[PDB]
Amino acid sequence: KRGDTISNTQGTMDLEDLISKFI
Amino acid sequence: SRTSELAVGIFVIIFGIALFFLAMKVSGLVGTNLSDGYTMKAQFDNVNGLKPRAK
Amino acid sequence: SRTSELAVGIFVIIFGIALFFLAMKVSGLVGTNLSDGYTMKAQFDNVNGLKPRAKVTMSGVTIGRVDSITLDPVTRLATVTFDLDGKLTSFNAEQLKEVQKNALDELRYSSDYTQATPAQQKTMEQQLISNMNSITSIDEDAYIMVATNGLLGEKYLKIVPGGGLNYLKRGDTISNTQGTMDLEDLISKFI
Amino acid sequence: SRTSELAVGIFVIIFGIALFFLAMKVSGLVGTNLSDGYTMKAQFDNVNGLKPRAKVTMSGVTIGRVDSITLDPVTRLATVTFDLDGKLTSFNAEQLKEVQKNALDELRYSS
Amino acid sequence: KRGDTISNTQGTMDLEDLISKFI
Amino acid sequence: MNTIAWLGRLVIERIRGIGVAALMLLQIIFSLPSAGGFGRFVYQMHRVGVMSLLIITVSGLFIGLVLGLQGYSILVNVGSESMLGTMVSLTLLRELAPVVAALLFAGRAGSALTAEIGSMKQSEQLASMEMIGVDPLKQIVSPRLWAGIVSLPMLTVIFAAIGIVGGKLVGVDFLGVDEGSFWSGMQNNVQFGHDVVNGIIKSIVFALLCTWIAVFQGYACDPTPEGIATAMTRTVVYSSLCVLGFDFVLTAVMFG
Amino acid sequence: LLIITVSGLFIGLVLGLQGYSILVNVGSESMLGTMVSLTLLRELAPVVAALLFAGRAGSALTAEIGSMKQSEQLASMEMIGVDPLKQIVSPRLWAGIVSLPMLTVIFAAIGIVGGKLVGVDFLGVDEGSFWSGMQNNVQFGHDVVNGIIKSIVFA
Repeated sequence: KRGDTISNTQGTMDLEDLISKFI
Repeated sequence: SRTSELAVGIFVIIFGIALFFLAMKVSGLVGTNLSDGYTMKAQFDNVNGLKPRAK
Repeated sequence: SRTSELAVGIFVIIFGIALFFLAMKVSGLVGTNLSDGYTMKAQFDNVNGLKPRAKVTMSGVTIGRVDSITLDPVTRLATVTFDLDGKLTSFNAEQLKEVQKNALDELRYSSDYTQATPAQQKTMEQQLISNMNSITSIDEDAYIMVATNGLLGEKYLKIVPGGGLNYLKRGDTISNTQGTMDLEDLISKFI
Repeated sequence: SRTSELAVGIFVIIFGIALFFLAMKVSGLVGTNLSDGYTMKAQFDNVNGLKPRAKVTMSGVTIGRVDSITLDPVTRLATVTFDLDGKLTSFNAEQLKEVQKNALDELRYSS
Repeated sequence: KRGDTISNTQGTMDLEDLISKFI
Repeated sequence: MNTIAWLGRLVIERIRGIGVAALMLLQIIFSLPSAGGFGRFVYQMHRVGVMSLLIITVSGLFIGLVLGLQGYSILVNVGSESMLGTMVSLTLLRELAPVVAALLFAGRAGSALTAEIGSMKQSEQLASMEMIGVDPLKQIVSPRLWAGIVSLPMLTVIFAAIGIVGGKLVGVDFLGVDEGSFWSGMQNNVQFGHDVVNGIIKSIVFALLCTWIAVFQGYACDPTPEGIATAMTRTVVYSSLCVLGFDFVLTAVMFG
Repeated sequence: LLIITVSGLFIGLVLGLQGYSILVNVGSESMLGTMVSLTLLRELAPVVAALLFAGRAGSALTAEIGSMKQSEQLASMEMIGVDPLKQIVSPRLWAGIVSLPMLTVIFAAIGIVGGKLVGVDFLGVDEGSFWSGMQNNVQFGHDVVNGIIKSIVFA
């Protein structure tokens, strides 16, 4: 509805977690 | 030359106004207005460098 | 003769704007530099970063523009409106004679010509008269996709032929599309 | 009079130098041209982002350019027209006979 | 010879193709 | 209504004149000049060009020192200090050396063609010339106009040559940039027949509209030494409106 | 006033037109708003504003006083008794000081708003990344204020 809060989301990954996942 | 003068004014004035209008419009307010703009929400954990008035 | 200077003073100042709009042809903002262009459309699912006045290529030859990008929320797909320059994506007297004899021999071969109506004299002219009315170049399973222009370029529609057997007129819709590629899901699905 | 014959003659001195600067130290047409250069052609699939007057190389040496990039709707391809060099691509007569009987060594190659 | 056509050609490869290079 | 009709009449009269200046312009060039014309023609080069030379070197030296100073410091952060030589060349050559060369030329010699002819109007040194009998359209106009056409492409090349050589002085002598990547950055991207030649064809029609206005607006002006300055701006105003108004058609016909 | 708007509209239309097309190839169309602002504000709006002002009014202060020298307009004024250094110089000089920083701001305002017109209306650039490119990189007290202190001694 025009006014809701979309519940299911996901945040963004920064490049720093990309570094740690890389190794 | 009533005719002459009047005619001259006409064109001149029209142009000027129109121009200024469009110009002031292409900046800041003036025109900038959506249609049927409602509002939703969401809640994240890490926005990370998101800005106001993004896309 | 006081009005003569006045008359030339009009004759120059209306001529100067006329050449000023003559430069507005080839500049490319207003107007199109397209000799008998024709519109076609396609439907995507991801048109990320695809501006109007984009590029449309065949293998590297720019043969079109992009005019408008529209949505329709009842099906949540994108719909692209574009025109192609055709005197070089459209055939002529040599190729129209070439393609008409091509598909009637290849597609309408003994698998297709000897499985048909009783009189094989009217339908043989039907395959050729269905092709003269503004056929373009693009086969039945040619696909259109969105490239990325090198490594850090800007997005543009790439038309790739699939060889195929039947072509499509000026007004159709390409039925094999795919959206852009994105580094968001790919690094997640690689790591 | 006498100063005027000097002070505009010295002006055409400087303008000639500053044209020589642009021609022979900046732009490409500073002599870029090989001897008897012949042309060939080839066909491609992706000529994406390739301007005319590009470079052509064999081992990283600038042996020629690309002249014209046309499409052909007869077969849905792109056919590149380009001119190579004639000296760096053709063998000299000494290099010709060096490989000609070596091609006869290749021809009479045992079997 | 001069004026011939070189065979065995392959065109350029870009970001929209390097995905097809790996997977 | 009143002021409006007034302005209307104004515009009409102005347009009428303009046209005139066209009728003057054919009458100068469509006649063969006599002996003694080349001698004043050299002195006009002595007057217009050679005197204008000392200015455009300094403003030529300046703009290259600035344009290669600031874009690089943002450009160095990714991978590119070798494209420094391209961006300095291709914006001076196809964009600024037509435009900014004239606005310094309309400044100096775009005035001194008017006030030298606003000279001969106030003390009737125009009218005495006709009365003795010459025609100043042959005498004091045509050697002035023919120097104005010639001397501007003779300067705007001179301008951009020090314009590029200026930016070399900040790069290799202070920013430590590689010399080979500097020049061969230009050599690959700056063709001759499409940039430097078409930087001249911009500078000719930037020279004609700048110098023909500055001759006419000093000739047909009333000798009042107040309005000799209002006539002075209409040189500069109508030059700068048209030297900028005809870049945008000339950029579009060359490329785009 | 009527001059510097047109040359103000021009230079922004050019500077955001050509650098981007080389800059778009790596990753940056969002730094378009920074490079237009920081070269107009700290570099050109001091310099190119004066060379149009020295053109128009840098002449009409001389020839209006080269007026009163040829017909002894000047000399009659002293002879009747005023002093033109108080009369015809000081109201001329005090307008010349004031009116140039009153223009070079006006110049660069249309200078930036000009480059917006090529970007969002023809190149399709994002509006939010355009302005917030500027707001992070262009401080007020170090650029726009120090673009004025250049324009006073240039006036």
